Amino acid sequence: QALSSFHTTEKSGAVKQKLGFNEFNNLTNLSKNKTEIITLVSDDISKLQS
Amino acid sequence: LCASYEPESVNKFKFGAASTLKRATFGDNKALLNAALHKKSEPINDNSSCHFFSKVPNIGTGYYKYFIDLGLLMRMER
Amino acid sequence: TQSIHENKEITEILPDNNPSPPESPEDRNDEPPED
Amino acid sequence: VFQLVCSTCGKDISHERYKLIIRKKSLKDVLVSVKNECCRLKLSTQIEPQRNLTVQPLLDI
Amino acid sequence: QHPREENSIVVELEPSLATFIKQGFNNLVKWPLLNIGIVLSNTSTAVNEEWLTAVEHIPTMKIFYKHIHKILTREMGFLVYLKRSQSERDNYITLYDFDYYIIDKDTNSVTMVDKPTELKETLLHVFQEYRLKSSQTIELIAFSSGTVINEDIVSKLTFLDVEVFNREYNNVKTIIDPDFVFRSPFIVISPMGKLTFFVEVYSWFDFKSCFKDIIDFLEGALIANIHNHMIKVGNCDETVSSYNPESGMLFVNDLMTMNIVNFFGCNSRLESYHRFDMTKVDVELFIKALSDACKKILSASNRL
Amino acid sequence: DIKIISNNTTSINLSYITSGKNNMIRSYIVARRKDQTARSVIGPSTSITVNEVGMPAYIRNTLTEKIFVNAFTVDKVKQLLASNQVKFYFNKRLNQLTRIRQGKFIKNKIHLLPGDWVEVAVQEYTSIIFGRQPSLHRYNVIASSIRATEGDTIKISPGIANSQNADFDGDEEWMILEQNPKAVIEQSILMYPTTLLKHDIHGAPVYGSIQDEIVAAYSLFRIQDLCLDEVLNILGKYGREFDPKGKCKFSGKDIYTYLIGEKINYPGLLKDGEIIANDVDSNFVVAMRHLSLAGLLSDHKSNVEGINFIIKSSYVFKRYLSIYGFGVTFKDLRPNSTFTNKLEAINVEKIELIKEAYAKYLNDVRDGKIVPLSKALEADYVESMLSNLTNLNIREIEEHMRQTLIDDPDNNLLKMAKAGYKVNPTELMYILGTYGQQRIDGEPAETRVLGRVLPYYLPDSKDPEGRGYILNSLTKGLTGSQYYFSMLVARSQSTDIVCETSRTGTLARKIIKKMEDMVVDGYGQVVIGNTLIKYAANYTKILG
Amino acid sequence: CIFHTSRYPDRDSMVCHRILTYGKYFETLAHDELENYIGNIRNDIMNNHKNRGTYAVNIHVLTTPGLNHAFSSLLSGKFKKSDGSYRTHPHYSWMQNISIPRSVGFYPVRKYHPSQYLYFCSSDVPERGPQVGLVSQLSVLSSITNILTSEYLDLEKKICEYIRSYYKDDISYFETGFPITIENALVASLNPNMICDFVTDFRRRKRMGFFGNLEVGITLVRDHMNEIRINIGAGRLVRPFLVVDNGELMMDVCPELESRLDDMTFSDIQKEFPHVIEMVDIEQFTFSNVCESVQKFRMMSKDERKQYDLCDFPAEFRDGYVASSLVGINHNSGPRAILGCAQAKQAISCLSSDIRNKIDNGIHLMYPERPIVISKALETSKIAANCFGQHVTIALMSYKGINQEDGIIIKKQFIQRGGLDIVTAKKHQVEIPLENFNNKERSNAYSKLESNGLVRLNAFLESGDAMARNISSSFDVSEKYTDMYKSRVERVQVELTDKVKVRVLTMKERRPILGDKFTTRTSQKGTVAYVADETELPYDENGITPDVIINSTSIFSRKTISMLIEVILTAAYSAKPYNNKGENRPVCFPSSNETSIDTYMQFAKQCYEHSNPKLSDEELSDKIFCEKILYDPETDKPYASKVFFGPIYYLRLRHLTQDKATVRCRGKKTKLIRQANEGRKRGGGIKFGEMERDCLIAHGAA
Amino acid sequence: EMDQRLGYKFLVPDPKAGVFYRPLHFQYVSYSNFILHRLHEILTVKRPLLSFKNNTERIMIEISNVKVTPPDYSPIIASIKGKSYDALATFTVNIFKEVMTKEGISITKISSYEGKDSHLIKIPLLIGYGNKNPLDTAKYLVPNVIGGVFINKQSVEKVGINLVEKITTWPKFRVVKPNSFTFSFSSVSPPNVLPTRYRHYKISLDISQLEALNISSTKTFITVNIVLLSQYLSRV
Ligand SMILES: [Mg+2]
Ligand SMILES: [Zn+2]
Repeated sequence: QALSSFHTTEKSGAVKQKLGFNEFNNLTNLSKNKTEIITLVSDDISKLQS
Repeated sequence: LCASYEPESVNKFKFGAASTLKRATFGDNKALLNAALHKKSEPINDNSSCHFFSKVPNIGTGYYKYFIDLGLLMRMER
Repeated sequence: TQSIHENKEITEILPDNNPSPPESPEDRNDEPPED
Repeated sequence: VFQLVCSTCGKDISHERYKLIIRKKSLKDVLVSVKNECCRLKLSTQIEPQRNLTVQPLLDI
Repeated sequence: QHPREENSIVVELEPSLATFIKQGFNNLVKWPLLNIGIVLSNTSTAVNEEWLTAVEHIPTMKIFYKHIHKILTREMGFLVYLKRSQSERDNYITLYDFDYYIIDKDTNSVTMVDKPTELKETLLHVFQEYRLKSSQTIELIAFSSGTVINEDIVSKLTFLDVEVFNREYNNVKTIIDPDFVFRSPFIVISPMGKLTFFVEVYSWFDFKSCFKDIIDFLEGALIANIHNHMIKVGNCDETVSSYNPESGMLFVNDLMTMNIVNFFGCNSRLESYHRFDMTKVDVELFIKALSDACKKILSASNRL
Repeated sequence: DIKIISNNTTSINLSYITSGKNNMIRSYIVARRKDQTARSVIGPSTSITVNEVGMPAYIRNTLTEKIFVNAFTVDKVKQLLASNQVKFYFNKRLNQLTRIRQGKFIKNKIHLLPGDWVEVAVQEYTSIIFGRQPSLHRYNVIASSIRATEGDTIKISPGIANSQNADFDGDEEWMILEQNPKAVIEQSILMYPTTLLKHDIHGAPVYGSIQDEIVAAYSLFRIQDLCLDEVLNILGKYGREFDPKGKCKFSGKDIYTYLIGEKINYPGLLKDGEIIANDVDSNFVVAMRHLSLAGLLSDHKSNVEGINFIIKSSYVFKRYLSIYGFGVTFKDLRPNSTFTNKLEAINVEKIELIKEAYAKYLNDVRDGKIVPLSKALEADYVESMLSNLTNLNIREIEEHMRQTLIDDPDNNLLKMAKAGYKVNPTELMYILGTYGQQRIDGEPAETRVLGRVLPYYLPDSKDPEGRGYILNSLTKGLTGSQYYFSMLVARSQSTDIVCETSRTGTLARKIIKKMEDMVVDGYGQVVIGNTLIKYAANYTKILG
Repeated sequence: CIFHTSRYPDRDSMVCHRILTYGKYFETLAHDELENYIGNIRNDIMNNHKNRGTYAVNIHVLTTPGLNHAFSSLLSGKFKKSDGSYRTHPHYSWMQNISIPRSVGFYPVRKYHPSQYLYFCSSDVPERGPQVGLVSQLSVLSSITNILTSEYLDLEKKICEYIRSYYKDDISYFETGFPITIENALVASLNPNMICDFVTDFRRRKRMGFFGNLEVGITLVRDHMNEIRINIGAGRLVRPFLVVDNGELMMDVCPELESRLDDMTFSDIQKEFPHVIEMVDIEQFTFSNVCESVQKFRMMSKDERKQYDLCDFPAEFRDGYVASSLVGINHNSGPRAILGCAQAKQAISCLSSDIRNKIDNGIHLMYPERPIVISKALETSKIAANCFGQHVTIALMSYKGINQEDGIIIKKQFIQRGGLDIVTAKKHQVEIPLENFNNKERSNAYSKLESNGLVRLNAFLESGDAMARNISSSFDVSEKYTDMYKSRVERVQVELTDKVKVRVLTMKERRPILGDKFTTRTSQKGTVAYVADETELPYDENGITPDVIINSTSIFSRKTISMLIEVILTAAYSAKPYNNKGENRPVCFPSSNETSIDTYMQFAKQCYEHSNPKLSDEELSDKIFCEKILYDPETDKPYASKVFFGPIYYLRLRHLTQDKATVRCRGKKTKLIRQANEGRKRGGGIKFGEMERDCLIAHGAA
Repeated sequence: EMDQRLGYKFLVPDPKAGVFYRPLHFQYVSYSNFILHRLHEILTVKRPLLSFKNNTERIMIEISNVKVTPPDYSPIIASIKGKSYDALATFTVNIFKEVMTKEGISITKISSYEGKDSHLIKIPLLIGYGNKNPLDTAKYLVPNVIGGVFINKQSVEKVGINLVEKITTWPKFRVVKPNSFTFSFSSVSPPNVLPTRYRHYKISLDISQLEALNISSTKTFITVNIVLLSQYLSRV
């Protein structure tokens, strides 16, 4: 997949987890002391708005 | 990765009881010296250890142990 | 093309071009410090 | 200006080659009697390379 | 008119018979190439290989046109000899500068043949500027594909220096390929039973006689081959064409069988089974058709 | 160890053995150079099946194979010695190797006791290990039967090309020959291609047809009015057992039914051994696909049947190609200049409309009529307009394809499109339509000096064409600046490819080393060392 | 730049760099060595005075300047911290003599910066290796400036005099003006209200030769940096541009030029028609407004025209000389262009006029042909007159499913007659102690040796032969020929001294065989997969069988459209290859075409109509599109549809099978570890890597 | 189509301006400028080496009589025989003490050397167009030869590329860290100043410390506030 340019980069306005080799390497390394992408889901939108 | 009680990276042999020759083949460059210092005694089961000493890996056909039964041959007479 | 069991399709990832096999190898203070 | 036949169909093109290179006739007049595409291209685009004389002797001590 | 003119001869026949004649011509009519080449002296601006490959494909049939039959049966051979140096005027090499010898191949006689004057207007090589001080010369000899080089033939080369020939031949002999090398004298096709010959007519000799000799040779060889054709009537071994009466099935795996059975109503390819009745095959009818076709070919050629 | 005090990494000392990537262990213990090896360029052959490999003469005359001396083979060895065919002799009781010459040795030096062996020229149908590099997965290294061939290239069947990622533009492959009896048995059974038919994880076959064969398949299933002779001409050497039950006209469906010599049902594809789908496409006859007929045959009986179907179907496909031919011409792509001119005019109008809309908005903002947008939002609006134009071109190409299929049903290019091989509306859009927006890192090129990219545009230019939107098609021909943007994309791709080639190997080696010692124990459990990883191997205790 | 970083010239920009040519290497080395020489002399004199008296200068220090070693090291490939300045010339092509001297390297940046456009070729760059994105190629219209010291001084003096004379009252602002610099030397500060005039009046004077040099660069930076920069130094890139003066294209207001252009040279145009062409360097270009083409200029309103300073030349002048070998590269994908540039240098050509004299490695084409579908650059550089291929007939079809995955079918009679035949030449060299050369003992390796201990002329060497007698004293220790094919001894040269030095030149002709590599000018490369006999090939109604068969699917899956066009044009040339005056007439199909396909079709139609005035519409269409009905040789029946069939210029690459073959049975070992040795020329083995080991463990074969 | 003709006109040879082969012309001149002119200027020096007393007792070294000559054989002879293709350069050196006297100048020779007959310097020679070198003004051109190569000691042909200079013409900007920037540039003497002198300056700015906006170098200049330096230099 890396050598045939299967994945194409995209621009986004919100935090996303990326695709491709780099993300897999990051996952395997398990480096500490970094920011993590916390997701919050609900059905009452006030709790998210705050 | 979560075989122990805590996650473990793929760059380090931290919780797994890897052999000294396994570490050396992985690329440690100092495992042998530490083993000498700590006086470690190890068995020979890994693929790396078996390759070092010219033994058959415990993989596939080599996963078993073979004998030869001489009972029938010794029951024949010329 | 047609679709029969599209929910179990398998995608092909094979580069069209690959690199050919490798062949046998065969003071005036006049530069910036570059800190 | 060296091969005596067409490399594609094997026809004989030596007479036209003489008519072109030595008598220096027009390419049109030369090709008047050649029909196959390969032969026309060969008679129009083939050259003898530029080369110097050979240094002699070939074995020198 | 021109020294050389391109012409076509066209005849209409049964598709299978036309294909049979075309493939027979392409298989049995072989003109030998001058591929046994030795360069004795080369102080020109071209390497040995260029001279040799250029000379291997000299169109010799327009010089030896009086000995077509024996050359085709391989009872006779030929050779060419060149020796040419730079000069002030006419600083180039034509096909008139060679010498052409016919080899009897029975008594190993080597006899010189006549040269047409038209050959003076052909081109092979153009020398560089003429310098009297330096040397610029070429000398070489070439034999046709079937010749065998032994002392018997070499003793007959009275126009050479034998020692130089021996040395140079011992130098080159290891790269000369051992098998027979030939060419097809003209082009023959048959798109849909329309048999066409693409040929070249030269000014200094009659083309009809040469065409007749080639056609007679071909007809004789084809008739003999047809007479010596046998189809195995056992089981199928997937190697040769055969017939199974138990199932009544013919396995076609060669060209002559294909052409004949198609002549008698089949539609076969070259590795295939077909339900064919072998009693419909009548060799004498096929031979009569072949003879009539050859007569028609000669009639067509006569009206050029 | 000089590095304790100094910082130079070139001096030789004891630690040099374990310096870095060039250890002694990882360059001479788990790897080495061998004696019975060869390497050469590869090529295709139609006389070789997936089980066999063709060997050049210059290799056959150098490599040698071992014959052991025992009660079964002693007389043959004596005969070989008599015929001057033995090249080496090994005396096991002295551990002594002798180079048996050709009339330049002794016959008495040979005594042929049991346990000795002799080495002769390699013989046909001997299994040899061979492969291609880089060896990314199991199928790059396999053991196949030797067949004599011509030339100086190693000949392979095109049926295994994908499993190795190989082609014939200059690739090379390597060969090794191990003749220990245990290794011989294991090569004959475990590494035989017929045993590797189904992929380990997803289970699809790893061998199949390629390129023009696909089209042939698609065409063969559609031919309608054939007499018996034409059917047999197609079938070739497999037509002996064909049964013309009572018919006089045959279809391609009849041929496919004959090839599938089984009465099996599978929802979708088959019913009573007959194809009930509308057409035959790449998913049917190509490797790694989810609808392969060889896969169904293997599931029904065994891998032998699958390999047989692959070989036979490839044979008949190539006979169809030999009989009917196949070729794409220029008149298939651009018969005349009507459609291209129409689409060109459409593009020329639409781009100008977009520019006028943008200019109107800019002029309104430049005066006190509306508050301007953010940079991101403005970019988004412009991008949306350009994407709408690109989709308009896509729809035009699709409609043209449909209409051409109606008017000219025998279009080779549309045959390739239908069969499922490399042709689709997007590629045709590039060739005949528009080239579209060029992006780096998901965004157009950045401005650099005067708020622009090239000096062909004014400072602070807002023109979209000046930031990488290409209007022309390949048939029309790109201009200089459009060409710049295209080459920007291409060269960035190549550089990224080189860097990723560097990194992926390191990660792959680390992963392989980590998981290498995880196996299935004697009770169908997955364990590593002395720890239990999983109770049931594949959740089923069945082969994956 | 602190506040607007993106608008300030980046460090990788070509705006802020200059380039070294051949002369500058030697100049710098001479400078350094002279300084070291004088320093050593000073140290020696100081030491002698310290120890002895009278200030005596030791000899042997003022006789070794040290330049010889510096120049030798330079030619070896060492120059400060760079190691690519010079190299041994690999004699692959005749065009390499142009390609290598015109390259520019950068220190280790791999992205395609916008400032390299129009001055370097866009497509000619390395595609793999460590040099990826670090070597660029000049365009055909680019160059690098030179200037002498005296000329430098005269030009600078003239510029200063002009500035100080014509603007006496308005060059002393210093607070709200534009500083004027000459080679970064501030010499004045101009009144802002007069900047534009100063530049315009300046440039006009530059074009008339008022300063004695037509390559002076003047840049007007105005974003907010507000500077006027004048450059005269050497090492700058310069191109000719068309001039736009006050919203007016000068080329269009010079009627006499069209009539007189035929008999004038470039400098004559500059001298007699100034203001039509201006020589502009890269920095000045980056800050100007340039119209992309004349046609686009003529479509603008006068108000729009008034904003532009220059107008550019057609696109075919933005390619290198290597890229000019290809055809219509702008009708294909870019990666194909990169590959085509990479392989065009590996095609075999008429390498040297001294084929029989020079003792060197090389490969030579035997019966060359001159291409006739070309660009002007290929004609002026002489790349076309030295040939790199031959015209062959091709058919685009599938042949029995054999020609797959880039394999090709080739005809046997075409190879026999000399088709794409080459000769490879190699150089061998040995040094022998005199006693061993004269030693008197016949080993089996000395079969080709004459009585004088030297190999015989015109003999063929084998894989175990020696070229000169070398006996160590009763043992033979001579080196051996180690190629799997034979070669003919063409030349032998010997030098007698304390030692004996022997050099030998050998040649071998190599007709195509299985595995040999060919390609077209659109990057369609393939190896030989089958050698078909003339009687096993499809033929047309004229009895012509193709010399090469290539699978058609790759043409449309890779989108190499130009290839098709090439064939059509070539066919047209064969129908009518001469002007209305009867002179040979090549067809211009430049890379970066810019001409319409319809015009090419019309030209081809006219050619055919001239050839055969009586053709039906269907026949004319078939000829124009190069379509024919082909027949099966086995059955003599047509195929289903028509095939693409025609002539094309075809190339042979230098990758040959027998140069890559290798095999080992038994041999030497490495002493320390006792394993097989390495080196194809030393009979080494193939390495069994640990990835193969992983694969074998994946099979379960312990 | 006039622009196409004008473009073509630049690619053809231009005998009036001495351009016989455009593609490599700029290289030929680049060498003809060095071997003929710049070498003489670099070598011909007259400089003090040591000084004593007070500018009245100093040793002087002078170099003069620079001559360069080409070989006596064609490059083909060099290739065949195995020789090398180099030009020979020779010069004379004088070392002498000078004492300043009210009567004028006092000269006392100490040493002098010459290389009239010696391989004092061997400079590789460029083959050039037509197998023709700048030193030899012959009148025969070998056709189909464009040159551009050198022949080294071992009779091996060499070829080289162009390289980008390390000294830029615009100052380099760099973000040392958040709100801390640097700006470095260089100064070099004009061509006609032998030996050439170099200086490398850096300006450092930091938002947190605006009183330390400082220009500096390494052991060649003081660390001073740039505004005050400009005040000193321009008196404003
Ligand atoms: Mg490849
Ligand atoms: Zn021809």
